Amino acid sequence: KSLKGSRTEKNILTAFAGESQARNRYNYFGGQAKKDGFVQISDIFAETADQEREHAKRLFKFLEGGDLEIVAAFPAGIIADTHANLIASAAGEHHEYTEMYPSFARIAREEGYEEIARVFASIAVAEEFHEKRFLDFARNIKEGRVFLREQATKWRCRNCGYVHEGTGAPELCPACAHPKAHFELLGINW
Ligand SMILES: [Fe+3]
Ligand SMILES: [Fe+3]
Ligand SMILES: [Zn+2]
Repeated sequence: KSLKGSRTEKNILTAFAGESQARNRYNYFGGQAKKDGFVQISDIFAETADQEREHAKRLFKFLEGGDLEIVAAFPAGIIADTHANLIASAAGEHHEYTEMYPSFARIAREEGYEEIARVFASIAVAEEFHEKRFLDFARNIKEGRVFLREQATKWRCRNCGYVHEGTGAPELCPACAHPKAHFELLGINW
């Protein structure tokens, strides 16, 4: 049925507004991460931003036109050091998957919008993993484990693919001469 005049219609626009702002914030944090010398984290912020663009797109497509007023609170700033930005981002994701989306989903089910409710719930799953990544990286920075580990492992240069074996990433990639910032733990998800 039509969304016109329902609380769900307003919730969809509210989520869209928030997701849109999240996309921008994450891209800015991505740029800051690059400046702070964390390439993997920078690319993670950028990817998360792109995924927020997609959450927003799915939501936007449910709407049926017209201007709708909304009342909501949003983060008024700010861009800080990468550790701080990761913490703030995780907090945002936390609110979204623990409070906002579940509430919106329940109301959607209440008003008889099962498909939309399912989408809200599904997006919440994505946000929980978004938070996990942000919290994990924040922890790595705080513990000084971004580029150094207890036991020898494999590190990959994101710039050229060089693989380094050792307890930590090298100061300079021997293959492309780019700085340590480009290294990440070698991952194999296939
Ligand atoms: Fe997210
Ligand atoms: Fe390299
Ligand atoms: Zn999202």
